[PDB]
Amino acid sequence: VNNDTRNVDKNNAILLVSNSTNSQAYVDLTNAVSDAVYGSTNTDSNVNIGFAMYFTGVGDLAAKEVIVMDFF
Amino acid sequence: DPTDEDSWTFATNTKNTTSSFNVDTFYQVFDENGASGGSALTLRTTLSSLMCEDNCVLTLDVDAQSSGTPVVT
Repeated sequence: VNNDTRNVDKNNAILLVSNSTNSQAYVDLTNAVSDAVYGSTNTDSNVNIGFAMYFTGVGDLAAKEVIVMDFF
Repeated sequence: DPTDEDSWTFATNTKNTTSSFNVDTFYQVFDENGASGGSALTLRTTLSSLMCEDNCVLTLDVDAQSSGTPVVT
């Protein structure tokens, strides 16, 4: 959905990586991410989590693609 | 180059945390005799496609303890 469409959630985006030139990276998350994780007063079980991707130069997709991104 | 000496100019500063800066390798920036050997061009976005199994990048960290006194200049 979009902000201009619905206003159910006050905030729904937490940026982690912005225009990194390396597809392989093991970066230390800033304190802002940790604060935003606990920054909502709503019930934690009543809110789902989603992961977003934005990239360029990917105008070709193979039969199989692999995505590996975990939390430490 | 099999006939002449090859000069490679690097960017080894690992702690330069500027977002727009990235460790890169350059070919024939300076002529083998010390003169200018041509312009410097990016290769880091290429070294994966040139069979470099982690053997084409040099990274330097002058102070491993960040004591404010760089060991190597």
